[PDB]
Amino acid sequence: GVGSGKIRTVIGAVVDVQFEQDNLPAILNALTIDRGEGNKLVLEVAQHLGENTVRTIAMDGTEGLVRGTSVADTGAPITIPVGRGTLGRIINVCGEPIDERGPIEATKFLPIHADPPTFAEQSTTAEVLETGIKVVDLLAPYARGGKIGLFGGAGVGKTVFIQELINNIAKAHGGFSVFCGVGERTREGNDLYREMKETGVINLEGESKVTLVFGQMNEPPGARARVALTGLTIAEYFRDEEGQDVLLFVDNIFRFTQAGSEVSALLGRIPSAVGYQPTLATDMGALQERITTTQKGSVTSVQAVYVPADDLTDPAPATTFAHLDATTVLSRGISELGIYPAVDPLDSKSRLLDIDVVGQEHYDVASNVQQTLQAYKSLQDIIAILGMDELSEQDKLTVERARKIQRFLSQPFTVAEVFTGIEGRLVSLKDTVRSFKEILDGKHDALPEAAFYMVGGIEEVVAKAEKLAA
Amino acid sequence: VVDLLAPYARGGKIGLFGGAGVGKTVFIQELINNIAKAHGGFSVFCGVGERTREGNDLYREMKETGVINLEGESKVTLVFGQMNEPPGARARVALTGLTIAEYFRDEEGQDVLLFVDNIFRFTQAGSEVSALLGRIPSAVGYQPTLATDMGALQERITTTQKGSVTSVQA
Amino acid sequence: GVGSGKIRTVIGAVVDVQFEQDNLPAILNALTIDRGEGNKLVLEVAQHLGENTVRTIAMDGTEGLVRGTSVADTGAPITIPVGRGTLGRIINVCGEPIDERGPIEATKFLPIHADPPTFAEQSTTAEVLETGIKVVDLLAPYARGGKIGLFGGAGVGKTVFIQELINNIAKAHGGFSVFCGVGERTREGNDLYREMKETGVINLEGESKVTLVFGQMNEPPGARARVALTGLTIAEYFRDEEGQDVLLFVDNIFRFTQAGSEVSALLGRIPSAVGYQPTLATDMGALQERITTTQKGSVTSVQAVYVPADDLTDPAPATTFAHLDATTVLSRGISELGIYPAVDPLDSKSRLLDIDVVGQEHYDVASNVQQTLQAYKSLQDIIAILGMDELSEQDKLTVERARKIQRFLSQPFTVAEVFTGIEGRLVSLKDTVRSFKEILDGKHDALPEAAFYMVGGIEEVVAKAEKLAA
Amino acid sequence: ANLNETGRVLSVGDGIARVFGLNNIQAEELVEFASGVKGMALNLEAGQVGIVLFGSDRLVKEGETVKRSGSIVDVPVGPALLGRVVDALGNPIDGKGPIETEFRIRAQVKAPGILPRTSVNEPMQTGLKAVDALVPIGRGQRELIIGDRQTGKTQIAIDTILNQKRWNYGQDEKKKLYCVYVAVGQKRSTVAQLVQTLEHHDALKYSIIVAATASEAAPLQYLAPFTGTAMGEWFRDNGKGALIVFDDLSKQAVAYRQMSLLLRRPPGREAYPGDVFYLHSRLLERAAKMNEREGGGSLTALPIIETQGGDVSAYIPTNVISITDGQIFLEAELFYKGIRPAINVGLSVSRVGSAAQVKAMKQVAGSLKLFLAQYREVAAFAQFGSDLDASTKQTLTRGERLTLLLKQKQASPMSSEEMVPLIYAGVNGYIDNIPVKQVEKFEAEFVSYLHANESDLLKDIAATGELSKENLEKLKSITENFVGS
Amino acid sequence: QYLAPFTGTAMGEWFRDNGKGALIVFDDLSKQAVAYRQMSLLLRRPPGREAYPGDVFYLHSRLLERAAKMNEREGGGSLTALPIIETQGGDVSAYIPTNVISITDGQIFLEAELFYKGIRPAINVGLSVSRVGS
Amino acid sequence: QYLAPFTGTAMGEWFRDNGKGALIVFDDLSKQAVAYRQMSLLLRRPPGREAYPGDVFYLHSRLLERAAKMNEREGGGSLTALPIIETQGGDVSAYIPTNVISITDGQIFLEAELFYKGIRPAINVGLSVSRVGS
Amino acid sequence: SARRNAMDNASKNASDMINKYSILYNRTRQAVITNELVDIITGASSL
Amino acid sequence: TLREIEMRLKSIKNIEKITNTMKIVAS
Ligand SMILES: Nc1ncnc2c1ncn2[C@@H]1O[C@H](COP(=O)(O)OP(=O)(O)OP(=O)(O)O)[C@@H](O)[C@H]1O
Ligand SMILES: Nc1ncnc2c1ncn2[C@@H]1O[C@H](COP(=O)(O)OP(=O)(O)O)[C@@H](O)[C@H]1O
Ligand SMILES: Nc1ncnc2c1ncn2[C@@H]1O[C@H](COP(=O)(O)OP(=O)(O)O)[C@@H](O)[C@H]1O
Ligand SMILES: [Mg+2]
Ligand SMILES: [Mg+2]
Ligand SMILES: [Mg+2]
Repeated sequence: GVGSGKIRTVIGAVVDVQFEQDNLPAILNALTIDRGEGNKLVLEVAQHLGENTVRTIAMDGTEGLVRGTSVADTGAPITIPVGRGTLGRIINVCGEPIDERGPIEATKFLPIHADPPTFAEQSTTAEVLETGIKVVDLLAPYARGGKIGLFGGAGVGKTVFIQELINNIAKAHGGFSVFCGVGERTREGNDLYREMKETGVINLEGESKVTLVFGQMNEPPGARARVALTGLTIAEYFRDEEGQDVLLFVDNIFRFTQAGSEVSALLGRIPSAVGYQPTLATDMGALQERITTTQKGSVTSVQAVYVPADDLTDPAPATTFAHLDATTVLSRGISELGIYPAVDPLDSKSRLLDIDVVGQEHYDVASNVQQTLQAYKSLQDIIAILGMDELSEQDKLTVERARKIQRFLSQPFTVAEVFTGIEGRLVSLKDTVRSFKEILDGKHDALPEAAFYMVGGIEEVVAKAEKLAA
Repeated sequence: VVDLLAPYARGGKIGLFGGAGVGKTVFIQELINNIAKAHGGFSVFCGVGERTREGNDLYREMKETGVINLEGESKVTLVFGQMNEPPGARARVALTGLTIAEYFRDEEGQDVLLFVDNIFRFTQAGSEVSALLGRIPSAVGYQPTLATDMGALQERITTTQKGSVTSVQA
Repeated sequence: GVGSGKIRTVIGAVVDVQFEQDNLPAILNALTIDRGEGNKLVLEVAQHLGENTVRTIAMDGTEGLVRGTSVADTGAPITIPVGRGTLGRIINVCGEPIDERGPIEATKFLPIHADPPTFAEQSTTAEVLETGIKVVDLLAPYARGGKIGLFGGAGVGKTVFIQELINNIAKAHGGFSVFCGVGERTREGNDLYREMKETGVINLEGESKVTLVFGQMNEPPGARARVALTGLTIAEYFRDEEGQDVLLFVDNIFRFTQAGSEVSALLGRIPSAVGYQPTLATDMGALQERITTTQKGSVTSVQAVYVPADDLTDPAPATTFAHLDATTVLSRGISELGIYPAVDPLDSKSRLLDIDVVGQEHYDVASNVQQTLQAYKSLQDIIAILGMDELSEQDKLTVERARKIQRFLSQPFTVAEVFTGIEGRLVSLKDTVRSFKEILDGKHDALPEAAFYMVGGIEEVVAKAEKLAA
Repeated sequence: ANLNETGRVLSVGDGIARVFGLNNIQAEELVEFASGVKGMALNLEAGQVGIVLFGSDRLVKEGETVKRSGSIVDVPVGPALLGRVVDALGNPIDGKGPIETEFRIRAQVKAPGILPRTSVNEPMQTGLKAVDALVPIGRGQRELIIGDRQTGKTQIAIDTILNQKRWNYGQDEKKKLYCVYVAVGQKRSTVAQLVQTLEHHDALKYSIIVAATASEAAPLQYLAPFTGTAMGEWFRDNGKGALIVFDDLSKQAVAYRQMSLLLRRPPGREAYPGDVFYLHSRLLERAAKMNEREGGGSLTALPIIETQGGDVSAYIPTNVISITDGQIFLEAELFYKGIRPAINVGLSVSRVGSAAQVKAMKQVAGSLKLFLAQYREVAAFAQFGSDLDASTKQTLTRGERLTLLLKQKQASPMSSEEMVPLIYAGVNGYIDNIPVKQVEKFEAEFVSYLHANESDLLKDIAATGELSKENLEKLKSITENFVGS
Repeated sequence: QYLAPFTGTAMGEWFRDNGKGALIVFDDLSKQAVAYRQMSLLLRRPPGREAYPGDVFYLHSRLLERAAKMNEREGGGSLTALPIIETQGGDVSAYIPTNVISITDGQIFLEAELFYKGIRPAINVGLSVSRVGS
Repeated sequence: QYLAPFTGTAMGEWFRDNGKGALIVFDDLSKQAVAYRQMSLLLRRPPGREAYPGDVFYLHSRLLERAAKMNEREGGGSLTALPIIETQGGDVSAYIPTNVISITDGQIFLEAELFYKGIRPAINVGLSVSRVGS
Repeated sequence: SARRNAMDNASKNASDMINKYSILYNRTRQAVITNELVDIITGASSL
Repeated sequence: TLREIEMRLKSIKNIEKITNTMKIVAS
């Protein structure tokens, strides 16, 4: 029943609206407070306090609100324009364009809240995605149509890692893509939006390929908590109605959980551990289960996850581990050495590390690399106290190999041309399999350990060895 | 070893350490038989929030060692409050078994033994009851009534001119 | 306005008084409850609770109050007598002399609450104040007309440090001084009061120089949280109306902040971090900002600041460092080694350690001493485990010098004749500087570490080395 | 009688004033009591209004009539505020006459969107050689200054303000930069001394100081960064370049904790309110470089976060580090080692500064930072890994000279033409012969003589700023002539 | 999620009563405690350590005690429970671990240090014990 | 337990007012602050360090301050106090000890390290000190 | 015969460092449990 | 701090592993 309701109280980002009897809007609805121009205020029904009073969460700033103003009920959740006309547009959580390039062409509309697919319609996909990074497509290969997570704290190389995966996959992948930004820097969206206009993914002359739905960190916590549900609706429309394999890069998914904690306090909830909300796993589960591959279409998602203060025991990233098919933990200690990407070669795991998916060859190659790096990490004390002279003849060679491996794990990304000046290098998947065996066997146990820094492939390590020797 | 290095206090408190699988249940069954024949007093064993399997295995291990015979008369009484019982029960079971030991002390005039296992789950059960009553939890989420609830059990364990109650608490 | 109200409720040190309409006393006013014969019971309005009722804080014990007793409004804050007649007297928090030598005669009467000096009359005097202490006049030189703080846990010697500056500076300083005892031992004022009448600062048969205000640990929170505003009001009259340089010794200023936490629970405040009150930076700022050198006169304050459980991250000391021009941190581990004063040379800082104040000659030595003492305590792990013999040839010589400097920093104070027996020692500023140049260089590197213990300059080191050589 | 534009006070306590009435009041609307004390209405409750005080609660009684202002909290902006010391509200406190106002901008302004932004390329030379070479800052970038107590956080920000004096003499607008210093929680004497220090170098007449001392009410300390940002946002929207230093945000969150906990707003982690991250998120995001169609101006924000014992894992800093475009960590342990400023290069990093760094320095600083990236590893172990190996000992006599060369005295910004010769003598390792005691004095007059020797070698950088291959042949001719001194 | 271990036990309890054998694996109880804690803090029930309610121990106690070896008088069946606890950095001193460990009849600790070493499954032999494993 | 030190002080305070000499031994104030914290947390008063209320220092402050030597005008009697504080692992940097140490006129430390060694009483001479004992 | 004297004292000085860093860990854990629960009790009993 | 205590423990507790296994090796 579309009608009118009046404001009873406005506290921060939480506004309660008083309605008349038998006109009460349902929960998770959209309420509009009319400001004369566009981009008017929207409210999200959260609770039914009783006495025909509803407690909502603001989707924008609450300054200027006056108690008593009329509030319209759309009788439906925040419905966004979905379809192939959303490609190459910059849209907010409300479903409105902010690139001032005109209205959004679409026909069918879908709400942002929807029940996740049932257990009977789940699809089991064990398919490897060829990324182009050596350490990625070896130890922890990514799963196409799955959920990939990037971890580590602030300054370990999470956003740059995403801008690298866009350059490699968004053109090799045939289906469309949706890049939703949850509570991140605005300039990083602009620095990424320009690359979209030059990569060929986004063009103003021809119809683009990717959709950009950004909810920056300057927007109130009511917008950051539901903006991930907006970009997800666009991906599901390409999965259910278009039947295409879709890429869903999320950055950052931690802000979705954080924004739920900034509102839960004002909504009168007893704070859980580390000041988090009681609805921790459920609110995350109500978003991570919708991002899955069904039998109609497939949705691949690379979700960067911020780790507060490099603490993996924090409740926010620890709950994300159970939802992901492949994890890529970025350690800060690896970044301090100058090794990029700072992918932890032992903590980064994958579900596709099986002989039934890639074979016995790949599984055995990655097994000896970790055992080598674990044996090398087991001798960290001796090398720093007893030197290199006081070691057995067997683990000495492994130490000489592990130093070459972990320096060969570093790869100059295509986006890392401004950080190192080194031109970006891209390798295939099976080229890395034979490249590491020639390092594990001893075929290339004569090349220096400094010739593996910032090189792609084994045939390029020798090319640098001839120049440095002269 | 006991009566030389760490002698037990008549009407006092003795802390029993060591994990399970080292011979703790046999040590208790020995004190039941000894004191009942060395001084002539009965023993009381109260199970404060322990497993039901351990209660069944100990009850069956007491009927084969001789301390309890159903065709005759036993030496020790058993008061078990398992883990499947709410925190209200597990916080009063120690007060239940102690009362029986005070009867043999004041009315019968004997030196009684009170075995508590475990005494830490007598405190933990009190902290769960305290959380249900809503009283503000003290340090490390314990009860504000921590020295009193513990004192409400130990102060009743002492020596009188009529009898005495010795307590061996794991 | 002068009316009369009645007491409604009494909780702890907080008493609520109910008035009629239009007769409500303003905030920070003074109320009076008449015991009659013992004395008078003073209250201070803290907040308006509504319903013609105010909430006050009792300046004395609330024991014996009965609901229904009438309270009169003085229409003014706690007015105290100020002027030349306060010199050589002992006053409580209310303004009444507790030295039972007769009433204090004065003409002007100022309230204890007053607005702090504005930005217009702020002074920028960066002048050095010679103290005679080697650790002070070298590493963290005090700023005359500035603010000095003494940190450290219980028992390190914050109170002992003060009475040295009272015996050393206050006599050479011709201006007046004020010592307001805030929440400390009563005997420490009694054993000090006799020392002021034998030194010459206080003479009951003549004219004195210092004023004494005391609110000790036997005083309720209302008196322990307002006694610092009484002794400071007197110092501002000597500064802004007589234009004299005034010394303000505070001990202990932590009790002012602490007592506010004992009543904040009863004033209906949500407890802040570590059980403190939200109004922590403001209530402290409304007292530490009144202690500043204005265009009229100059006020030099040396405040002892207690540190709860050796925790400098505690909310009480952490907000105090910002109000201090020079800090002299005392450490507990230093006092366990026998080094007095326990001035931590790596945490005591000052705004006068610049080349624009003391020059390059003093700054080079101070920057060289702190670098040597840092190199010794940064390798403390290797020394404590592998031993001193497992070091390099230079890092074993630096340790030798640092152990000499660390003990040469120790200095026998004038009041330290009762705890050590060694005569009092006062070392000049320039005499201390060159004494470290003859320790950092190859000079006097043959003398042991016991030759620098309880010594005042090298001129007394050789005097001990003369006994050592024989 | 009328309670739509006015209202009577129900209760006032500790800066919190609950007023009955004000039926038509906006959220965050400035109000005026009958005693001259201002205030804004944060939480509009049902039947009462929660108003914080911009002053003292001494002059307000129960039943005091409260007039409205009918406007959200706005602050005066414009070029007529350059060289004035003001409070958080905008009222002058330096006493040098009233404030002439061009226009007014709200204190709570949403940060500009994606499209009006552009990638940052304009440099912002702080004057510090350890900053501009290792952690360059672009115009519109967010570079955090995080450190422990009294490690040089404030002095680094001053060196950036004092350095921008050589560009306010000319006429080029693309190089102009107006500074803003927002004192939050400090004492009256410190800020007043800071003003004279900026007036001692003619750095005041182009900088605006927003003073929110410790004695003032917590709403004033809370609003001072936002109002200071809006006063610097005027330059951004008009094509000019601006710079603002938040000193600091670690004490602003303490003031925001008071307004929340005294308005009975539910606390969160570490007694801080839930939206303590949104307090800083919408603040730093308002600093960016905009399109030429939107003016082409840029506002750069330098936030300061004081840690506790180097704890970078505390609540407040972890939020700020996650917002800024990098941080400059100042470790108190490296301050006594001699390294001043005590910049722990192993943790401080810039992101979009590499393309904003000067081309004349990027030609010599791109590799320079990675020499210390190796040096911190080898220099930390020369007696622990006790193996006297002269194989890779060359890095030890190389880094110890350049890390000692990165020293810089307080309030001494070195120009771009004054830093490029020193770096080239460090990356090549041609000053390893001079001891560690004369290198600090070698630099003292290695810059001064180059002016008298070749004053035409600095006028080119003053116009071009780029050193080509021709000067590389000249730098080699300049190097060998002064190696014997 | 809070009712699943109980309804799963009762469905596996039918085999125990009829003299048959049954096995049940709770995967996992560490994510069940956060579910009960979520509904308890919203039901205005006073929290305890780590926001977990007071009856958080009574939750896992009456759940695992239902697994036992029955006498031949009641069929002679047996229900075996295999609970799973996801710790945080090997923290065996946290609340939920302390609850379950103090109830179960031994534990099999899995340390990730031996998993990267190659030994899979990474079974910490040194401290993983079984009580009635004799 | 909270009132016993105050009344015992008042019982020994009669000798102090009548020009006599009295001595009182608090054994111990460490367990008194536990009883005071009990009635404090049951009175809904907010906790602080180690869950103790903010006025836990004012509890002992006004207690020990009643023990001193009075002037010659009021007889000259004196009351000496011997408070006792139990630590945990030799933690002198704890809350309650730092409060009592900041009240008492010195302390006599007793480290258990020298106690089992044989040195009894194990008086840590390097940490025990009297102030007005000159 | 002198390496042991530098490796035996390196074992009794390490054990004297483990104890002081094992008590401190129990102190810090005891401080985390309280200062986090107090932060919850404050937020929960705020209503 | 808390984060580094257990990290600093694992170093010192495993340094004990080295020194104690170099007293008998020298024998
Ligand atoms: N680059 C530098 N070279 C030499 N001295 C410096 C340098 N930076 C700072 N100092 C000195 O260090 C002292 C402390 O610096 P500063 O005042 O910046 O501390 P801070 O970081 O602001 O910390 P706080 O705000 O707590 O005082 C100053 O007195 C200053 O003289
Ligand atoms: N592939 C890479 N090569 C070189 N440097 C990198 C790389 N990835 C990240 N960095 C460095 O890490 C810093 C921060 O990385 P960023 O992607 O912002 O991490 P996050 O987004 O997780 O905070 C940047 O300043 C950059 O210099
Ligand atoms: N500068 C000093 N020289 C010698 N002994 C000192 C010094 N400072 C403190 N002490 C010793 O410390 C003890 C108590 O110090 P005190 O100043 O009372 O601590 P607090 O500052 O906590 O009051 C005294 O007994 C005294 O012997
Ligand atoms: Mg990022
Ligand atoms: Mg003292
Ligand atoms: Mg500063």
